[PDB]
Amino acid sequence: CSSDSRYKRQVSGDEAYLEAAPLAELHAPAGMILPVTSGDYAIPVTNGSGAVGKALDIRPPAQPLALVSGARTQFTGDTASLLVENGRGNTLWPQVVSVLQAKNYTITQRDDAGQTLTTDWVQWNRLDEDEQYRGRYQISVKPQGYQQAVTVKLLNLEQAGKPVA
Amino acid sequence: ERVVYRPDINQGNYLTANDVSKIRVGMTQQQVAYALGTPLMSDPFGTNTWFYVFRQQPGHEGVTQQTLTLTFNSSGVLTNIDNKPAL
Amino acid sequence: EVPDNPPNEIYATAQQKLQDGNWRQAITQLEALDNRYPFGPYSQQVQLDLIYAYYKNADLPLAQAAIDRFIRLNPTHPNIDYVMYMRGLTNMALDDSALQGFFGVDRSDRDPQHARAAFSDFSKLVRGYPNSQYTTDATKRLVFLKDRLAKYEYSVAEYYTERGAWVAVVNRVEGMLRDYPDTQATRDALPLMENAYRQMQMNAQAEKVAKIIAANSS
Amino acid sequence: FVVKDIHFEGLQRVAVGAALLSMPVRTGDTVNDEDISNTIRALFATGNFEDVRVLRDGDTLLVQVKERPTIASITFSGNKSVKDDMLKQNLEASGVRVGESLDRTTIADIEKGLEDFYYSVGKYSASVKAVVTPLPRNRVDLKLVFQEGVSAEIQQINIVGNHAFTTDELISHFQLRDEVPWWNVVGDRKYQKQKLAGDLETLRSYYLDRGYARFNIDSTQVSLTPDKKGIYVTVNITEGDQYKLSGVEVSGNLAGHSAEIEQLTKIEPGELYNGTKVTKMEDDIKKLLGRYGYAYPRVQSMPEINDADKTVKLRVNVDAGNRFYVRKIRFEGNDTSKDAVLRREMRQMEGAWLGSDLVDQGKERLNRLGFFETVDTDTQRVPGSPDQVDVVYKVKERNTGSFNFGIGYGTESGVSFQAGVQQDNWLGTGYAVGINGTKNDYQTYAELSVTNPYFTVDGVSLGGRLFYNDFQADDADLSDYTNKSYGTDVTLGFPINEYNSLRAGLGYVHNSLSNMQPQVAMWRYLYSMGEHPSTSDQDNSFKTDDFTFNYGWTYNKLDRGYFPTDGSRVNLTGKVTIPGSDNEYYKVTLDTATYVPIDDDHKWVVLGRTRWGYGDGLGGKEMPFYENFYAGGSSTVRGFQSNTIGPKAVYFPHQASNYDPDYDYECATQDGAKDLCKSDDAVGGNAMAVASLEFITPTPFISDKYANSVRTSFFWDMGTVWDTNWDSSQYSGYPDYSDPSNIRMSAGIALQWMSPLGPLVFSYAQPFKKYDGDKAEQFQFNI
Amino acid sequence: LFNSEEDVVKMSPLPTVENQFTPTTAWSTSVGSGIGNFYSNLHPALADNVVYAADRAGLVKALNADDGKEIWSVSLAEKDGWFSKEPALLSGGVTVSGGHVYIGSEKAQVYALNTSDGTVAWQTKVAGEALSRPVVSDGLVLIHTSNGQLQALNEADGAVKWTVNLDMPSLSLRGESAPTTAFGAAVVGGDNGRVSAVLMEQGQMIWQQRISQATGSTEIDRLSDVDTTPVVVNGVVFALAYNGNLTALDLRSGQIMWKRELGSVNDFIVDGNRIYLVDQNDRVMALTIDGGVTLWTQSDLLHRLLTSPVLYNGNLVVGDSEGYLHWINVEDGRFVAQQKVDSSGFQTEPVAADGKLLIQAKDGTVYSITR
Repeated sequence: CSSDSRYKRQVSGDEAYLEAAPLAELHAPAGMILPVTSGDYAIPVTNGSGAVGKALDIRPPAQPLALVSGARTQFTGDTASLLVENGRGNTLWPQVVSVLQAKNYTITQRDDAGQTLTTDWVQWNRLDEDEQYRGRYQISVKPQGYQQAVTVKLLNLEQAGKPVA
Repeated sequence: ERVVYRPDINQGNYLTANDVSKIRVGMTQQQVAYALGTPLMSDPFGTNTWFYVFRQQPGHEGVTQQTLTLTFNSSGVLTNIDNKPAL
Repeated sequence: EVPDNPPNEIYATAQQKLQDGNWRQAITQLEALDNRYPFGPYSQQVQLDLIYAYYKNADLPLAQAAIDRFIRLNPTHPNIDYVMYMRGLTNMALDDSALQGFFGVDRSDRDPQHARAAFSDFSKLVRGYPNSQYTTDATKRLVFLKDRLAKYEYSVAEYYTERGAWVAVVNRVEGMLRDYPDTQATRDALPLMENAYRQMQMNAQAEKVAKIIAANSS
Repeated sequence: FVVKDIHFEGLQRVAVGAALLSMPVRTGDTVNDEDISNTIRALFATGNFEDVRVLRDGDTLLVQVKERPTIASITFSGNKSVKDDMLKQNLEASGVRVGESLDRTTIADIEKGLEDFYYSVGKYSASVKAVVTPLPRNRVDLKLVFQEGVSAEIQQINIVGNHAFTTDELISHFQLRDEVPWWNVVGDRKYQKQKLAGDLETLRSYYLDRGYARFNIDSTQVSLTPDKKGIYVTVNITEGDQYKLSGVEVSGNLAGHSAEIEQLTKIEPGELYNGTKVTKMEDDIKKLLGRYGYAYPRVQSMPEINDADKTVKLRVNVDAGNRFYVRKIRFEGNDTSKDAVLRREMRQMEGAWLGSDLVDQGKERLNRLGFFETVDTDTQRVPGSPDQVDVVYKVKERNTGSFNFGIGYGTESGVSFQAGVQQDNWLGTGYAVGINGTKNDYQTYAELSVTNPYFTVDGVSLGGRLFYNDFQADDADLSDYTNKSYGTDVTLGFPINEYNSLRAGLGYVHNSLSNMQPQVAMWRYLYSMGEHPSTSDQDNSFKTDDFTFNYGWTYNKLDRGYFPTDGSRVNLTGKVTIPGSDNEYYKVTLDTATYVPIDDDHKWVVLGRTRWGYGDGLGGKEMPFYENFYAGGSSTVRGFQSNTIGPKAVYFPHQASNYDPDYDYECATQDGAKDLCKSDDAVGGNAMAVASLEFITPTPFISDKYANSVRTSFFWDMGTVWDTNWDSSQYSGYPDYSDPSNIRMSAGIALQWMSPLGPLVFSYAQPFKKYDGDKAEQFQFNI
Repeated sequence: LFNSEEDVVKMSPLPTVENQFTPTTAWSTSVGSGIGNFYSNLHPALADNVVYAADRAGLVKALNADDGKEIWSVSLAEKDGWFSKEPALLSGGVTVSGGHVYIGSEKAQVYALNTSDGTVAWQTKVAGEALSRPVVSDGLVLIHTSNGQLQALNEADGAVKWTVNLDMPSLSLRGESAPTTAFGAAVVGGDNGRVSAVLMEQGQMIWQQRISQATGSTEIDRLSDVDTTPVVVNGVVFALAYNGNLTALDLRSGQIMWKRELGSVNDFIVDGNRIYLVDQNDRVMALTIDGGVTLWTQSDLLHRLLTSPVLYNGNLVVGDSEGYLHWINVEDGRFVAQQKVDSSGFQTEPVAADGKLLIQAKDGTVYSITR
């Protein structure tokens, strides 16, 4: 709303929790054993994971829309889940072909023998984030019978030309 | 300094002479606890000693005091009733 | 005020308001969306969007509520790491956010109510999600927060030190120790305890502390 | 058959798989004709399917389901003062809300519930109607009509079984209202069984405290009169008879304080039994023991009633418990301010015996603090020990500080403005701040004022005030009374008692006057000063540097530190000059703030406010005319204009000011208005005696939630300012302000609004008692 | 403000005013309030040209039914107590038997006055005030109180013979549950929806039968003014449930012969095989006694605040709280005469007895009506 330039992917205020120094653990002398483990400070120590502070996205996590009826909407890993319960095991494949060209996607390879395809990078973005992107996807329709699973696999996230790893 | 008014400072956490007579060395922490419960202080890393000290300042006229501690051994058995008074 | 459109369209409209950055408007659509289509497949996402937008719009009580719902609506879910993180983040910010920091005026002397809540939140995150994408940051938060918590309690001990409540001083220092043996405030609290012991004619006990200080004399 | 597959029609709110699971006949599961029926009703049992038509193509099932969801909205119309949500809560209680299915066959039940709601409300003549509007897919808008016909009314309480008291006198003590005179509107005649319940107990206590140990209530039947409104009441009681308290048989763990308990139970044998006295005494003992450390002192009286003579031996069982529960304390809601500020206000301390009085005392102090809105706590016993209770002082913090200013006339004149803002516990640091000023083309003024109420532990209220009044009456620079006034004012507040505090410090005043006005008050002062100013000229200057001693004392046993309702404060403050000044004089004043709640719940409160003062010389000297007493416009006085109350300056036959715009600013001057032209310039007096009669009233429009920060008040205000050195023989053609009989008077209403910048009091007053030279204004607006 | 906020339902008014038998009043010797707006069972009685009239707060009148001449007057206002002249505040209707006039008060008192002058033959306190007019017969004063008690007193002094707990509802659901007699048994409804027969001779329950629903969880018509006083006809009892549901049952078994459990009928009389009644909606209807079969109905006075129906001079008579009197053709079924005798308003029972028609308004109280 009203802010001093930006604030789409960051935390408010400073990064005090990163800025602050490590703690000077106490080393009591022999025989002086105090019950200093009586608190609730169950803090595990490791290098996991992600970025920190502003570098750490506080983005509302991904989950796609019900683009198709009955879609199992949920992005996980690199895949946007959109599984569909129809009536025959060859309905999503032609639906996908229609959708691909409804979206005007450029296709690298077409598995017409099966029901899958490899696409190139298509540019997309949203001003609710401080960056712009491109996505390369592997589409896989999985004829389970009346239901066909729909795998929308982000083969590569490219930040408006910068292949994100 | 040369001041008459002073908010009194109190405290608590102490045993009366009656409470002292209620117990004796050899009694366990629980035997004591059965009517004297617990102090609001022990020995952070030593033993089972209980600290029942009374303090209270009377408007710039020094401070009153009865420091009583009860040293119990590792089995919770009272070994020493240190009924220290003021100073 | 929100027109009824397809839930995908309403959602997209909310995204457009998020594009604007007008969190208030985005939220308006998101809420309307779950109020028009509460059964939408991505109503969970709407709640995530709301958690985000509420944070962005300083509506931390509502971010908190959205999280509570997410938890109850999705006891197990791939995006909980976020939700848990945000719970802590929300509560953290809820605890400390006054503009007084601008003027160099500290808040560690305010009771870390939501900060303690956040402590728990983040500790759940880092334990339950040992290496999630939010865990490093959360871990750091747990460390610093502990120090803040200590500063508060330390300040409390200082109050009693000033007051002359030597018993309280010792117990407050001891409380810090029992919680954790590590903050600088803990190192500083340590001699406050000793002082109190001398003030209580517990010199021997004071000496015990002095020995600890000697071991920690660096 | 065996279902081949299922044509999942009629879903929307229900998922394909959810329907599959709901069905007895899921794909691959054998299908009997009875199972088709079972499936039909199983799908109906989901509560989301308006219709279910399970069929099949040979053996391939298909089900022509019609969905009955989804409640998209709910509309409330005609509900009047009833909160739609309340109505919705009952709707929700029946499982109906936005996102739920709409089972239309339950509408009648819903409607019943809504009419039952009205029934419980004290209404009943009301009827409701659900209206269903369809939305895309299946969705509905549940519009609800609330035909509120008319509420019930209390008509007449009939008490039978009584023998000694008037039915009506008992009614006069009841919450219920079976008659409300226009000349005695003490409520509305509306029936509530909750009021009844209270009244039954009121009744019980009515007799209880009159000796009726055997008083009881048999039963009651409220009259339901044919018209949904005639509320009459049948009360069946047993008076019992006035038994006399013949003694008390207190025992149990009396903690060795049985003597104090005996004192608490000093009753009279043959005294009419008084169960509220008993109640009181039980609690008195609890409090007694609370003082003695006993957080949990069970007390249980037992009226050993003797029906053979109608007396009673109040046995009392007591279990005092432990003495030392005070472990540690906490505070809550202190997130806007340093916790130590609150800690220092607790008399109760940690590692201690319970001093329940100290707890309350600390809360009183916190109540008087003024940086909080509400005071509360939480004596939470720590599990596992009778020596461990933690007390969390959960309070509601208050926004403090306040910016305000006056302005105009400017734009086409020399740019000007006023400054002035309080922080009052600046950012929770504990510092009281009130800094102000004003830059004008007449004068420029600065003032600093900051106090550290607890510079050290004891309450060293380190208060410093600085000021700089570049006042020149700048219509040129001088000639119209230049008077720069600047200096120092630093004092210390002292801890004297729980309610007592002193003030002491020093003042520094350096004034620089030049070409002062031809007037009696001014000149008279200067003649007291040994100066010899001209009655016809403004060619006199005057520089002075005074050193003074400031002091005072306050009493403070009054509720909230920002809007109290019960107690009183006294504010003694005065000064006396010291050697080194250019004039030996004094000025001593005192303010009083008394609150006497009219209503026992403090809804209405008597406010007494007065101000007193007097200043004069210490021997051949005199308090300066610019230090006089002034009243009107603001401060405490309203109805009359700003500082227009008090003695008025009399000008002398002026001829040369060293600047006098051709006819303008006449001060008894050359250009018109010649001779001793007395002015309307309320120069002020050397004596003060004012009073204010204000009465707190409640606002029936603002939700209590924050109406309790708002204060309206009725008032009758009056007072006087006068000059005891007003030599009426020299003022022979003028008023006589040596006489205290100069009391001005106004009356009306005060309107305190607690804005983001604190309480802003606006008011209306009718300045009735007006004197010559007074100015007035019925509508005044203050901070 | 609030006058416009209240959604008050309008009543049907009064179609076809008649005067086929041009109605009038024999006399309007009112006496004064009376009932006022205080809902009460107090209602007039009439016999041997003695108008047994009384106001609620005080006076007891004997008026001469040749004109409305005060034969005598006394008052049940108790000269002292907790205030001054502790007003009569009568709770039950006027019952007359032998040389006594019987009235129950709101002070739980039962008075018996000398019909020739008004002398308190006796007065005795009972267990609470009455919702019903006392039924005096066979040495007993049969009483139904607001606190659900059945009491029998000695009609000669008031000695309590017994007190029995009856069909008590959630609160004081207004309605007259007066015990009627038949073959030694007392028959009475109940304000909670049951009905019973109780040995009149000793207060010994014969049988009790639940008929319908009452207020509390099944909250009914708090507006409705029914009639839990049964009309025993031969071996079948015809009565309304507290909620106005009509039922016929075996006098000696409680078995339901038939019922119209379907709406809160307010008032009713059983004219052989024509049960005349005033519906919940104050609609006039005649029903058979072999099942409530509609013979005829009239909604002209729908929602008008009608009294009970009585028969007089061959017409169906009913008045209202508006002050209007109506005469309906006993068969089908419409106006024959109509007379607004006042505006004071009637609620008490019309007394088509002693060859007369005595009615009592709120303040205009006593009127003798004719045509």
